[PDB]
Amino acid sequence: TIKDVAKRANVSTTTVSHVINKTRFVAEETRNAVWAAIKELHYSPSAVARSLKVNHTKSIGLLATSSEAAYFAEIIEAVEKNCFQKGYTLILGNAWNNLEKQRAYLSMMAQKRVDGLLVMCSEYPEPLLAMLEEYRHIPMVVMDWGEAKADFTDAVIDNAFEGGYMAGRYLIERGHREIGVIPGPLERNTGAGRLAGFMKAMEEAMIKVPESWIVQGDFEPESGYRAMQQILSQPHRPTAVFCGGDIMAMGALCAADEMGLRVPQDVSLIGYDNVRNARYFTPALTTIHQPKDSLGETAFNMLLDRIVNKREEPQSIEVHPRLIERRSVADGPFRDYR
Amino acid sequence: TIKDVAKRANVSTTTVSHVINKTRFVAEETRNAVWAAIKELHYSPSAVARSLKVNHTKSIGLLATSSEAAYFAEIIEAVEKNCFQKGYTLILGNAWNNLEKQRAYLSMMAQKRVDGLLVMCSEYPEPLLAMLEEYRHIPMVVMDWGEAKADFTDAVIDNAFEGGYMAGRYLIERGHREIGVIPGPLERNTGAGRLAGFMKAMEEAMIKVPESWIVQGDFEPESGYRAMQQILSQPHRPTAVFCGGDIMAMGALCAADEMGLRVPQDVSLIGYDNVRNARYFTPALTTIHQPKDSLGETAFNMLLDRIVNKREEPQSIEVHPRLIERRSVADGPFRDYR
DNA sequence: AACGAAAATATTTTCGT
DNA sequence: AACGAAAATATTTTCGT
Ligand code: HPA
Ligand code: HPA
Repeated sequence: TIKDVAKRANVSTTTVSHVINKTRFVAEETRNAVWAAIKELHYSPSAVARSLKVNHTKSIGLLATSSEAAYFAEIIEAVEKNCFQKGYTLILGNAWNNLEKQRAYLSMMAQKRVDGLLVMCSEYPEPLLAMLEEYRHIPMVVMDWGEAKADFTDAVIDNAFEGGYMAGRYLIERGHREIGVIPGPLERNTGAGRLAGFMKAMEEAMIKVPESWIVQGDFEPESGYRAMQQILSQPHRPTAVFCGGDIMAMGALCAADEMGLRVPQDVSLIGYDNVRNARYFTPALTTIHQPKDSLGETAFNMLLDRIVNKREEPQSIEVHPRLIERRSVADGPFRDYR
Repeated sequence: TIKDVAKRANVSTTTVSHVINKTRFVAEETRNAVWAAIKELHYSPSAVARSLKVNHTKSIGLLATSSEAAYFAEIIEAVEKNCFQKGYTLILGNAWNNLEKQRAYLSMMAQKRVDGLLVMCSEYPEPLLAMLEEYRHIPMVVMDWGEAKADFTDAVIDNAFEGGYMAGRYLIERGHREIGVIPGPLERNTGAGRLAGFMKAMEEAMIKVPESWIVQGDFEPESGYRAMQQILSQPHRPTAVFCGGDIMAMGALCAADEMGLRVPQDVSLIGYDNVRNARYFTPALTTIHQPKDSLGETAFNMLLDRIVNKREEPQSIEVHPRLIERRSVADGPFRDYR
């Protein structure tokens, strides 16, 4: 069809291309004629044909876990922006932590020739780290690891440990000592890593967390609902609680309220993520903020680099969580004593 | 590179293709040899080259508004599923209700030759309905209209009017008569249309809604926060409130609580959407449920049809909202009197 | 019976003059 | 000075025998 435009403008295709891409000088009239034909015929250059020759689709892929979760959704939407303001088109794929699903997507992606790969899989078993190496060619960056798990990728690091620690400290400094904790999957950095940062602070404070007080969650509100229930559904209960993620916390709040508890008069609760609608939780949620836009942009920007400037060496950039004081934490029994 | 595989297997490319696509019979050994070469070379067929010839990218596009909003996020994630379980790859693009942005995406999409187009733009000014016609060729379906706004598309209809009406009725039947309402943008079906369904029920009940009691929102929690504030920040206040969407409602709840109000002992609140985490709102949110998966799948399924079975005529399928009774609405002053 | 030669798909870019 | 001819990119598919 570039033919059809060309013969209607009475010029070569080679010319038609040139005016379209401003790849070289074309006479005014000539350039106008082409436009005219271009308009009449109603022409839309084939991006596929072109990519075939230029060798790049100007389109990147997202091998994600899930897209509904607040945490996720925000990151992605940020990524989309960056892609768009820089020409890239975005292919989104959710693996659901399912190997086959991830193997399939990884393939469709390579075949559809994505220019780069944005990886957010949550849990990375060896089998997965393997598949990834098989694609060490297509440039990529994992955005959800605690450290550099490999050498064939660029990685961005959230410092979820120094966050957990920050969370613990606050509680401590608020006068708390009987603290419980509902963490997210341990096979996750955002789970196991935040937890540990937490426990460190606990140890330096000589605080012990009774195991009847640590309840695993899956980051979904329902899980936090059941964890809170268990923690308070017992003889001795803590005076404060550290929740792995905001959306689980929102589920902790519910149960608390459902059992006549008052947060934070009865129980203080601190979460982690700082989701967009956190402030509108009842009460406004005190939590640890994860820079999600900066995560998105910073990842997209690493990929581009490697992409354009053909970099080959691994790169890892750190990002930092920070505390956000809202209205869900109350002073503790030992506050005055410090 | 299909060449490289072929000459290593000592067979034509034509053969290499055939075994790959099982497009025709190949001898066992021959088929195995090809596989072998295929494996050694580490070959990934070029989906672009192929699409060039077959004329279809086996990939559809989402011209969305935003992707973070709960309402949206859910629909999309549902769409992704359908795409994936049927071979399609998903290109997501958020227009942000920005014409240029929408014009740009619409183009990149046509150029990148999407096989079909899923449209969710929220507000459709004439200028936009126009651009859309310019692409009446590429098969598409709008999923967010109240009726069939045009003839060059398939449409799925939510019946947001019969929902608003349902919402009103409940309140009425609960013993309420002093009701306020924070609706979503009127330029939206989910805004203007739910509102009207509401007001109808109000009229048949001879209830008048004092204008100091109707406050527009933008579907974002913050807006609901300010609307509730205004409604209750006044002399005479209603005994119940109908909120256009759940996430705004969650913002209504906050303010209510912030002003010492008790939902629903003080104010009953009913929303619309039935988002995944609605039940974990404090209190568990009574709302009108919008079948979002069914929306996604049903749209994807219309598109496919038109796609494969080369249909040309418009099609419109209706979907139905339904009431979900939770714990945010209390009996009203006139309950006993009916 | 099982396979190949070559045309085709819609572009870009190299040398031309 | 301003433009074109033709090779190339990585596949599928038509007739062959
Ligand atoms: O895996 C996760 N899911 C949801 N929210 C989260 N916040 C941190 N990690 C996660
Ligand atoms: O446009 C919308 N945005 C967010 N939530 C919604 N629920 C219905 N319509 C909308």
